[PDB]
Amino acid sequence: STINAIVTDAPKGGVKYTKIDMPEPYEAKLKPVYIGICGTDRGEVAGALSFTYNPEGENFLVLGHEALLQVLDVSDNNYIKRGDFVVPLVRRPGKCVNCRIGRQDNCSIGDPDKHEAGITGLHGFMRDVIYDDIQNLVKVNDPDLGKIAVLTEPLKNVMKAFEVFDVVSKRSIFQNDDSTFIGKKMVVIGSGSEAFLYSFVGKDRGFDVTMVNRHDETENKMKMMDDFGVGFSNYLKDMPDKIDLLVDTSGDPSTIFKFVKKVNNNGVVILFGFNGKAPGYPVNGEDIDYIVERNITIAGSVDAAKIHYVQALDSLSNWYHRHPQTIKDIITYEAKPEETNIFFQKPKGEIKTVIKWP
Amino acid sequence: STINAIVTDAPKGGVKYTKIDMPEPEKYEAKLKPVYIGICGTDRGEVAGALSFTYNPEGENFLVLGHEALLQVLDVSDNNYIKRGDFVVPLVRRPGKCVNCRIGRQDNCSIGDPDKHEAGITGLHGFMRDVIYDDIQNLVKVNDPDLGKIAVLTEPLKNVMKAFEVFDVVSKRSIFQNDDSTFIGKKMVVIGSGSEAFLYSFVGKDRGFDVTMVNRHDETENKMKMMDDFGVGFSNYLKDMPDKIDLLVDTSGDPSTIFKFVKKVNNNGVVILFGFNGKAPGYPVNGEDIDYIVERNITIAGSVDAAKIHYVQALDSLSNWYHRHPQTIKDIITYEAKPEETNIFFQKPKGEIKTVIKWP
Amino acid sequence: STINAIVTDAPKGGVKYTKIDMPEPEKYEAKLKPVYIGICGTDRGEVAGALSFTYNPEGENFLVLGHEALLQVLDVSDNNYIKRGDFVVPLVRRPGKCVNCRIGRQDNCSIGDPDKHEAGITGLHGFMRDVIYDDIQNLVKVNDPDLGKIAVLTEPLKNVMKAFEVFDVVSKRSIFQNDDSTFIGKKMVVIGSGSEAFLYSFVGKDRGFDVTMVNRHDETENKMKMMDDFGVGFSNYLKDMPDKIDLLVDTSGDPSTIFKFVKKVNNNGVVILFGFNGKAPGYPVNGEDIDYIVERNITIAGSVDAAKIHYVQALDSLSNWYHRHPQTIKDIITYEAKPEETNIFFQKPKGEIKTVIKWP
Amino acid sequence: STINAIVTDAPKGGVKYTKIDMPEPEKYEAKLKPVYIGICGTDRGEVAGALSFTYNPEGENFLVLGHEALLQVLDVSDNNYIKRGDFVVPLVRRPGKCVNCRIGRQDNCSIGDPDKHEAGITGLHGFMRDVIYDDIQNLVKVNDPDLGKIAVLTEPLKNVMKAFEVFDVVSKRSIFQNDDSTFIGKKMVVIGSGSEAFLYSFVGKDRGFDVTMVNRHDETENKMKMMDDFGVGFSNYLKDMPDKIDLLVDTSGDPSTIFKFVKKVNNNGVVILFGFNGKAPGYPVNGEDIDYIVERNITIAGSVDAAKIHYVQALDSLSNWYHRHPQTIKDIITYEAKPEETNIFFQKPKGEIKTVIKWP
Ligand SMILES: NC(=O)c1ccc[n+]([C@@H]2O[C@H](COP(=O)([O-])OP(=O)(O)OC[C@H]3O[C@@H](n4cnc5c(N)ncnc54)[C@H](OP(=O)(O)O)[C@@H]3O)[C@@H](O)[C@H]2O)c1
Ligand SMILES: NC(=O)c1ccc[n+]([C@@H]2O[C@H](COP(=O)([O-])OP(=O)(O)OC[C@H]3O[C@@H](n4cnc5c(N)ncnc54)[C@H](OP(=O)(O)O)[C@@H]3O)[C@@H](O)[C@H]2O)c1
Ligand SMILES: NC(=O)c1ccc[n+]([C@@H]2O[C@H](COP(=O)([O-])OP(=O)(O)OC[C@H]3O[C@@H](n4cnc5c(N)ncnc54)[C@H](OP(=O)(O)O)[C@@H]3O)[C@@H](O)[C@H]2O)c1
Ligand SMILES: NC(=O)c1ccc[n+]([C@@H]2O[C@H](COP(=O)([O-])OP(=O)(O)OC[C@H]3O[C@@H](n4cnc5c(N)ncnc54)[C@H](OP(=O)(O)O)[C@@H]3O)[C@@H](O)[C@H]2O)c1
Ligand SMILES: [Zn+2]
Ligand SMILES: [Zn+2]
Ligand SMILES: [Zn+2]
Ligand SMILES: [Zn+2]
Repeated sequence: STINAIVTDAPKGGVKYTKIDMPEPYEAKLKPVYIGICGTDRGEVAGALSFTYNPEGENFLVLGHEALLQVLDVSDNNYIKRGDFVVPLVRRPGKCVNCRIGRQDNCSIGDPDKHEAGITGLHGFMRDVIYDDIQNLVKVNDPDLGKIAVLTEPLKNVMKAFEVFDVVSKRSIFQNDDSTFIGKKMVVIGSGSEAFLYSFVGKDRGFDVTMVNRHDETENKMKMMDDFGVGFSNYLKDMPDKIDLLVDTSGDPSTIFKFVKKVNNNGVVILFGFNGKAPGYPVNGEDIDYIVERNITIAGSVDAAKIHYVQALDSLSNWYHRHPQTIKDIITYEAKPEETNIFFQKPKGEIKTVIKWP
Repeated sequence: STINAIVTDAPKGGVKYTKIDMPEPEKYEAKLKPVYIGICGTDRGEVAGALSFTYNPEGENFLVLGHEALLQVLDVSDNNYIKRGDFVVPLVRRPGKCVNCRIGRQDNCSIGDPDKHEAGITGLHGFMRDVIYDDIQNLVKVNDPDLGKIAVLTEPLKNVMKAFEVFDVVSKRSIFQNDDSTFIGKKMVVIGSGSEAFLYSFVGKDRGFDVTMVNRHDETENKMKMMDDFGVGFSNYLKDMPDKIDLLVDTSGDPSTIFKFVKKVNNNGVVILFGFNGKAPGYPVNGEDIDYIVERNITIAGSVDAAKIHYVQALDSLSNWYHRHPQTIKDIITYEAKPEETNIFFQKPKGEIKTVIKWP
Repeated sequence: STINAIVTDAPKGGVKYTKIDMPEPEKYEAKLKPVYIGICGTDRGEVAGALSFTYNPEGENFLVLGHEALLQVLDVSDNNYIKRGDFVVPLVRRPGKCVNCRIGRQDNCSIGDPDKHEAGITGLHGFMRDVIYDDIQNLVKVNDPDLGKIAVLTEPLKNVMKAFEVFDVVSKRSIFQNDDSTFIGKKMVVIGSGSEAFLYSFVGKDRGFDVTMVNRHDETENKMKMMDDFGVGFSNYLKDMPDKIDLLVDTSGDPSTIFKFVKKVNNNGVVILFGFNGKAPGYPVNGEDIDYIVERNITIAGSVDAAKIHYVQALDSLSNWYHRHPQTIKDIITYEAKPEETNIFFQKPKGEIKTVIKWP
Repeated sequence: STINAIVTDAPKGGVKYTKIDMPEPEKYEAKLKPVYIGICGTDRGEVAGALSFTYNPEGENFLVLGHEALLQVLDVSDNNYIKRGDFVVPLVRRPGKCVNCRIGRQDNCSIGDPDKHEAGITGLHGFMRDVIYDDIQNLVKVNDPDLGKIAVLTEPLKNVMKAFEVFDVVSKRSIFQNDDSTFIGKKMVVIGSGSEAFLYSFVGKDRGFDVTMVNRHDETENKMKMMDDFGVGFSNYLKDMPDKIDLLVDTSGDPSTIFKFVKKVNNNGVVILFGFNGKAPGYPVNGEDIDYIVERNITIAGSVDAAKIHYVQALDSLSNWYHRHPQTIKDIITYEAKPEETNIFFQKPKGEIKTVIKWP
């Protein structure tokens, strides 16, 4: 069958909205409503990522992994039906001990055990028709969420990261002697989509949060943060210290390690940003000593499990029913598929750009 | 009252064996003398003026050295745990008031200095002196009569036990084990081949890991045969770099070496930073090294000191080891100095693994 | 100062809405009044003289009732957290000195009474009185101005939050989730249809469970609309006994009902014991009942009270629930009685879920 | 081909030492013979026909008995772990397909029969036969050569090691330790005085508990002496019941003894249900018993079987125990039988702790 789709030739690069031949084999058939894009989609189009590739036999890869889909047809089951809106899983499991319990996000082997829709050998979701198995679909249960549900994928990564935070913070009593997180200080390096999502969950877990960047911020972003009780600071003018939770979305060694030197005893550092091109920063013996004497834990986190998608939907609902303006304002452009230039340049004031599908 | 003691002037430096005046409380829970006291690089750095965070106890102009002690009880008030003549290992770190210190987890102090303090290091006299008074709660009883001087290894080993606790905690972030539930075939690499590295390596094997110590030069045949007695491999890494590492521990304190081995860590791997050296040269960590850590769900954890429970675990291990491999355990202690030989704080004996002081 | 307060004579019984002398205490940080106060079986059990463990404060001959409180700050010394006028829920359980109380986890007190004490229950005055003195630490600020009277539900919800904490701890003994990592179709059964049941059921739902409340009789259609509204089922187990349970929470305190539901619990099931009734008759647990528990690796966990942090989460859940289902959450508070109406303590408003007192 | 075996007709019962055909399957990784095989209450139950969940392997009329085994490798495919002549302990429980089985945690099978199977008990042949074929992954290598026959205690001891893992998981709900981080003075009581109670106590002591076994009659001086060597106490609870219990382990399966000891358990106390007996009579549990559990945040966890890692842990402890107290470990083995003495399944030669079969 012939259908419309946004494809790349991974890892060589390029993007075209075009026609392709997708035949059927499956438990469910779906179509897109919205599909977000992130740095990775752009990295794929730029040919900056060596780990991506087309599915076996084929010479293109359908882009798109941040999806909100609609069930057109479905097998016989007690969980979803025609008309239901769903978020598909990006990462699908291999055979390892972690994959086989639904924690492909903690895949013990890496590629080629696990695979990612739109990224590694699995067609993405920017195409008219999509076949899948029921278990790779997560039901949206809040009817008022609508398009905001497209933020699930970016948000699940945050929920897994926070899982990892909950795990490693058990090495000591991380809380105050009154049992709470009151006055505990979170700092998020960066002020884009992911940082925004980190900051909001942080707020829900009870931290005082403060996003940060190497420049002032738009009045758009500034107001959003205030709406969620989230501070901001240009670190070139006012450097925070005494940090209990450091989360990095920059990927820049120089910036990560300068903030690490502000981390409190028993502080946790979450590394989350890719930046393969970031310049090297010289980590010295004094830096190591600082980490050791303070029992600091630095943890890299990638992707997440199905359960985290569920958690993410629930949080989007709650935040939507309390600050709907600010949540809507996360999405900063909605785009036609033909508008393939969004993969090459960042619109003005972008936070999250999405593609509205016809 | 007047006693002999080995002292310094922290943080300035220097060392001397000498007479000093110390209080002689009539009221105390326990009164002890030292039998053996270990030295480590912190002692040597104290004495060389290399450590700036060390200080003398309030209103005093010396600091008695020594935090690795094996002591004997001279006298003690009625209690259910220890009595005159028993051997004990004293806690180094003493609790402040924070949430962690109040539960006996000062090793995880939330403030740092000056909430917690360490014997012979920060604001509290150490154990190289004729007489020592303490509370019972701060003493760990050696329950193995056969251990003798081996028990002086309790302090450097408890650091290892806490570090492995850190490992147990953080490795709960995914299934670390094989699909048969075990650690069989999991690979531990320990940067360094000194006494801390030996102790890490041995606990590693007890935990079921395949273990290899590594250094930037070949090792003595004695060390080699020690490693070989315990099933521990060695590798001069300039001739063959270990790869595919599940648990990596560093005792060097050296960035270049740390980050070089990080790049060989598997998915879900754990890196423990334990060593430190403030003089260590910088190493450029780039975006590529960050990504590597991220995409692998790697955890990098600093670990310092340990809790009293780790002292008990340490003693149990030293005893298990000694009753299996008595010789190689004895060979950890490579020199028994007298307190007059204060040059051991300056010059390392030849073939040093662990040097100790046999107190008069 | 003379003030209005409803009091009792712990443990013996009875209640008056009367004046009492409430002096200004020697040291305190905040002065407060009540806005609303919830009531539960325990208050009704104190009035009936049905609790041997309660007692009046030291020296005094009366106990102010009321532990389920919403309060307003009349005055408070300057701090970063609360201002005059703010609304707060006060902690019921106050810390002693054990290793758990000193960290803010007096809910897990290691000693029991007299280490911890509970406002309105165990040597401490409850909140049904015109003026209240307290420290800031023991107050939980409402940060959602929309919540209003719903915030008086924080106390009963707090207990449920702790219990889900206990479930998250003990359920780590094995993989409780499906092989997709979720709880989809895991079955929670709650014994009971009272206020605590509903609160368990709603949290159950936020955790991903399929939830069914149960009882030995049908339920009023106000209850069935609330249930249906949150997606919670109901079943009368005399006509339809649920089977195959993954999480069983009892709010009844009735042995025989407990142990008959335990026999429907699956491998790796968790049983939370929460409700209590000292009057309930004995069910004869036999060799098989135990065998059933053992072979399935079931965990039966008793849970009492909660920590401050759980008050904070309780308040956050109510906020979420209120902005999603404002009417069903409002529908929980079935009566706003007056201090004067000291009959509530004795009789139950017809089809009560939660009875509150609007304080003048 | 023809081999000797001891067999039952599960679940009917009976026992016989006889000849069976054992074909050499097409492909296998390992061929083994038994050296020693232990017997437990389960074997006696099987033979007695008292266990209705037991069954022969599909389309066979008999079931080879025996799950506590120590075997030697006759032949194995080349691999890096074991080789011919190596001694091993084979896994009793073999995995099915559920989320726990597939990660090597069949001991926590989410389904039970017939997902998981158990050698000698459920549809898989046991170890009392001349020849046994297995896969490597299912064998746990004995690394200490001095152990000898003592290594046959692995299987009963791995049950204990998993139950201590359950304890470690559940006791995270609060601070279970003293405020010095230790288990000093924490009280362990173990109901029963048989093989399992002894191994529970020894582990108990290694974890730092004060341990007391209890039974409802005095014990032979063989047993008492052994307790004494490991610093474990005993009490006939008819005469004297321990109180103030922090960890309670039951090996009786008897409700009345269980619940009577539950009412001695401290706040944050843990109870392990492990013993089972379907013939044990009912004992009334009332509202006030439930209430006692609730108010103390007690946890009651049933535990069955263990994972492969727990077999490896068991072997490590048996070594540690053997090099400290060789004579006393040997004494746990109280009778060595020849295969023709099938009497041991019906009558337990008195003074019994562990009866074993030496395979000729
Ligand atoms: N680990 C995972 O599972 C996973 C999954 C998806 C994406 N990611 C990564 O997560 C990162 C963040 O996602 P995103 O969608 O938020 O990306 P984004 O929208 O491009 O935002 C990146 C943020 O980092 C800021 N930044 C760059 N250099 C900085 C510095 N020196 N100091 C402070 N801030 C700095 C950027 O600011 P300006 O734009 O204002 O310069 C921007 O705010 C991306 O790098 C992506 O690689 C990770
Ligand atoms: N966190 C804590 O609780 C704690 C407590 C005490 C001490 N420490 C630290 O732990 C470290 C080790 O303790 P230790 O007593 O075992 O001291 P040590 O014997 O001096 O150990 C240092 C080891 O590291 C080796 N090394 C140095 N640079 C290296 C490199 N680039 N590559 C590989 N190996 C290298 C040394 O070899 P050579 O001798 O051949 O150069 C030596 O084997 C010290 O740094 C100390 O500062 C930490
Ligand atoms: N652990 C703690 O920290 C804590 C704190 C506060 C309260 N509690 C206990 O929590 C329990 C519930 O609190 P609550 O405020 O919800 O009181 P509640 O409204 O009385 O709830 C009790 C529920 O149990 C039902 N029930 C009684 N007997 C039953 C049986 N045999 N089978 C099935 N269901 C039965 C009742 O139904 P009917 O009304 O139809 O009889 C009622 O729905 C009380 O026992 C209280 O003592 C515990
Ligand atoms: N994974 C599991 O959950 C698992 C695995 C294997 C075995 N088991 C069970 O674990 C138990 C122990 O194993 P074992 O091999 O040690 O069996 P065992 O030697 O028969 O031990 C049972 C002990 O309980 C004592 N006893 C019986 N009734 C008692 C009572 N009312 N009060 C106090 N003590 C009482 C017995 O005393 P006398 O012998 O002097 O009567 C004996 O010491 C058995 O019940 C068996 O069913 C469980
Ligand atoms: Zn995998
Ligand atoms: Zn502290
Ligand atoms: Zn307490
Ligand atoms: Zn299974």
